[PDB]
Amino acid sequence: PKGNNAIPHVHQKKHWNPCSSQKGNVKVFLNQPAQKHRRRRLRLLKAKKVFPR
Amino acid sequence: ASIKCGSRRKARRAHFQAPSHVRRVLMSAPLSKELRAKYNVRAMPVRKDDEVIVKRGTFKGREGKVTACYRLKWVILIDKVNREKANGSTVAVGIHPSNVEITKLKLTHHRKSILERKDRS
Amino acid sequence: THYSRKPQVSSKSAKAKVSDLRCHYKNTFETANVINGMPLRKAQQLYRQVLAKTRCIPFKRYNGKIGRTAQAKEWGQTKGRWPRKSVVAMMSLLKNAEANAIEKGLDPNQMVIKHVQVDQAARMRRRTYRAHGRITPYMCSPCHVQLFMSEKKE
Amino acid sequence: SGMNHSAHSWGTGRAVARIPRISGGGTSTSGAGAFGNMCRGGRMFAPTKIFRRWHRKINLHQKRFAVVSALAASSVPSLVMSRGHRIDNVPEVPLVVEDSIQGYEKTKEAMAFLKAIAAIDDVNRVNDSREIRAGRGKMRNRRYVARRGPMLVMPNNKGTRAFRNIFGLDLANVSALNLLHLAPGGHVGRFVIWTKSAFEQLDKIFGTFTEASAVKKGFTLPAPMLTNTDVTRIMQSEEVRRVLKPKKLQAKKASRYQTPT
RNA sequence: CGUGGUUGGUGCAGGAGUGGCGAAAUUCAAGCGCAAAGCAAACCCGUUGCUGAAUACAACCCUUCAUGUGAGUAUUGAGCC
RNA sequence: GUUUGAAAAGCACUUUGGAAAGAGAGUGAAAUAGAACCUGAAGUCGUGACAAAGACAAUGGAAGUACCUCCAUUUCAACG
RNA sequence: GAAAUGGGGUGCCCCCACCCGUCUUGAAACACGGACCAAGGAGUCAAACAGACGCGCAAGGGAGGAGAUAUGGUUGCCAG
RNA sequence: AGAUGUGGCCUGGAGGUUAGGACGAAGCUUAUGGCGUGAGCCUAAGAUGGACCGGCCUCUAGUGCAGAUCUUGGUUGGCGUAGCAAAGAUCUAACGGAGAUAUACUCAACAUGCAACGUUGGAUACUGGAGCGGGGAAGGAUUUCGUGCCAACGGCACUCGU
RNA sequence: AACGUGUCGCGAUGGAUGACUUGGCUUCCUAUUUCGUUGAAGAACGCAGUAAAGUGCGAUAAGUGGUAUCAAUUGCAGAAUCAUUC
Ligand SMILES: NC[C@@H]1O[C@H](O[C@H]2[C@@H](O)[C@H](O[C@@H]3[C@@H](O)[C@H](N)C[C@H](N)[C@H]3O[C@H]3O[C@H](CO)[C@@H](O)[C@H](O)[C@H]3N)O[C@@H]2CO)[C@H](N)[C@@H](O)[C@@H]1O
Ligand SMILES: [Mg+2]
Ligand SMILES: [Mg+2]
Ligand SMILES: [Mg+2]
Ligand SMILES: [Mg+2]
Ligand SMILES: [Mg+2]
Ligand SMILES: [Mg+2]
Ligand SMILES: [Mg+2]
Ligand SMILES: [Mg+2]
Repeated sequence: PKGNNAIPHVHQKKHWNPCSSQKGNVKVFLNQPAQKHRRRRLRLLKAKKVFPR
Repeated sequence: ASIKCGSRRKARRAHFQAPSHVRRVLMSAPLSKELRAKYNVRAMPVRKDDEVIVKRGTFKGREGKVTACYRLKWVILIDKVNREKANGSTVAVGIHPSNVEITKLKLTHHRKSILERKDRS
Repeated sequence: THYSRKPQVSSKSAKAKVSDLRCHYKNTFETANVINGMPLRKAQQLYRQVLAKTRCIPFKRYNGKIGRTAQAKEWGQTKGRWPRKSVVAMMSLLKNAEANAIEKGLDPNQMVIKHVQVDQAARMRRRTYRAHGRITPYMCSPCHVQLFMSEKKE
Repeated sequence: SGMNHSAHSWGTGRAVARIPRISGGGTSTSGAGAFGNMCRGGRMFAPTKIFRRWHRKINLHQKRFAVVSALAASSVPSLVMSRGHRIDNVPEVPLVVEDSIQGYEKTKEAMAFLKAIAAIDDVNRVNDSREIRAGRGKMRNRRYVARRGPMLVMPNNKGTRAFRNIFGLDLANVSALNLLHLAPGGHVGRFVIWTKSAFEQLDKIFGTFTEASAVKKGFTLPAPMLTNTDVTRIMQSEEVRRVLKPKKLQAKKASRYQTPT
């Protein structure tokens, strides 16, 4: 029985998750701390490359 | 060799799927303390025709000369360490080179070049 | 690893055993259970008489709509048969058990057959072809027989 | 996985259940059921996804008030002792040593420090408990388990080299204190060794009640809900026992002889 | 007057990358079924003290003659890195 | 999964059988670890020893009894 | 070297007792599913709101993305 | 039907703590009792096993089976049962073969070794030249041939064999 | 009686469970990281003293050359030297 719930509008009808038939359309941030580290490692490798400007 | 790492499944793969130049370093024996103290080297890869004494197993306290380093079976073959089959014919029994220390080295001028390389002095 | 029972005096008892006989289990069951109290020579006499069809093997457990015969009144039955392939494979085993008595030093004329046990071996797979395109099994069902026999004299 | 077959249901009219079954013939898997949580070689119920919630986010003040609470309980010697640590010979809790140990360069000299500050009874608790882990996890790069011994808090990142090799002693930096190590297991009261100048900058890091911290902007220590946490001394004080009800003479008890009823 | 190693040709020097190579200390001392085990109840006494309920077990019971403990990465005691 | 075992030491030899095998010996700590050989379940089956039992299909509940019990607990003397 | 209370095992007596699961007003059903066993086998994860309760701060609350340096470290711990 | 509570039980893993194990861990076994209302837990004995693992507090999930004409493996009653009935048919002696002519006495033989195999000879039949004749295509691809050989196959048999 | 039934001890059939795991799956990173008419990917047939499949290689065919390593390979055979290169 539906009650006093908000009218949902959840917008997930366009084959977004990878199931056995769908490649998916999905973007996950599991490499967020490793690209965080990569950009800093590559800014310290670049600050050496330009030195002393 | 650097077989031991963080991953057991990868470490235990690089041990049992090791080439025979890796299996030579892995199949090493300690030196006797009158011989460790001379060359200042603690352990040594086992060759054929160098003399050893066995330290673990039922054959502990047995001397003899290494007649085969059977690297595919991970074992060593001493002539004096053997038993007989049902026929009465004798067969050499394998020992791992952990259970064994070297009492005389078989020296060539490629083996005398490993001792100068592992010399701790 | 196979004998269910051991003899009382093992120095007066000869063993025999079949690995996988490839007779029928349900016929070597009754061929062999009938000699479980007999002497060696009275058990051998029975088998030469089942071959001559003068005495029969009583089928008491795996009988199930076999024909009833006039010779099963010896055993208090009504139905029995003459399974000649299970008979002559039990004669090869009684001859093994008495050869194993002679090399122990025993008289085979004094051996009472203690302990007959027949058990089912692993079955063997073939195939029969039924109607309408069906294929359905055609198994073999062989057996394991074991016996010792203990000497009872004087 | 479990779905890479071309299986279809045989429908109805054969005496077989209505599930998808492997197409083809000539093999032992042909005709076998597929595509369900109960078929073998089929797919699991609700197959797991990488977009599960793995990481959690905790409020910044509520992470600070949990690091402070586990750090307050290391000063209590009753809670450090009821958590496993063998602090029976330790001089004081909170133990504080000088900064000469941040220049040791041999592990044999760091081991004589723990023998002298009597924190070697908790390193020798961790060495004994080294065993092989029970279960599946030792196939999964988790072979050995030990206990958590003493934490050693340094003022900064240096001077660790004599202490890195001791099995059992944990190192820490006071500018970055982890709650995973100050209360491991969820249980407060880690034994901590606290060098001199890591202990003299612990008011700049966390502040006081009336004075904020320099490191953590705007963070004063949270106010105590009770000024005096000893609520049984209130229950037994002479000005609370003054206003209590007088304990009246109660009724005489029963007997082995029953009652008339 | 300077400059260009991204003008072409000739040369040469360091580095990185790559590949080989490269460390410490017990097979320490107890012997075998049974103490190669324990107790001394936070710590400390203790680098010390006294301690054997397997005079074991081996299948209905007792007796007679037999068999039976693989390898110490365990235990305990010293010493190390 | 080939994972027998620490190591093939993978059962020499004897005599029954045409052989498969069997009965002994032997190796090994273990062979009821003997070769797709660690563990060896349930279901099902054989065998030895027993308990019985009419036809109420069986199972089941309650309450006693008869016989059994490599089970537990308690008691052995001016004491339970 | 046994006695005594139990527990367990197998029968027996008198008594009581319809086959389980399911849909259904109603199943012991002449209503479906059901020979045995092992091993698998079905309310999960994410997203948006809501309410209950736990916790922090409160006219304020809290990020997120990203920087920064302990770490310009480390096989690893440390994707914290 | 349904809701809820449970310092309520159980399983895999993770963080902590506290302990077990070659003087025998997990697993398995049960006329092994104990105790819990119960889910269950624990002890004992294995004449079982042979190296790992328990308890408590938290965290986590591919976490509890009796049935879905449930999935996969195995087993079972039916059951030594239905059957192995078209295409006429085999008999004999000698050889071969382990396949016999196989017997505890005081027994002459029958009444206590039956059945079944191959080869050559002989007898008897059959196919009946739109052939169980002799060659080819398609299809097959060593089934051809000699020699050994009988585990499994040739739904009976085999000493024979595609 | 015989069949049958039940209970225990021992055997069989069966291949679960536990322990083990050179495998999968998932995530993250590092590059002078991206094939072919100079014949690629794929397909076929061969190659060992012994060799079916697989692996490796191509009539130089389970490999030739060079560097590093420093005494094997091994199921059984075969093999100058038993080792600063050769
Ligand atoms: N006999 C009754 C049945 O026993 C069965 O279990 C029995 C067996 O599984 C079990 O096995 C015995 C064991 O007791 C005994 N102590 C040692 C023996 N190795 C085991 O026997 C086992 O091994 C032998 C060969 O080794 C096999 O032939 C046999 O099939 C197998 N059960 O003994 C159990 C009885 O104590 C069932 N669990 C049960 O359904 C039923 O009660
Ligand atoms: Mg698909
Ligand atoms: Mg799958
Ligand atoms: Mg390190
Ligand atoms: Mg209703
Ligand atoms: Mg599930
Ligand atoms: Mg007929
Ligand atoms: Mg005619
Ligand atoms: Mg046939």
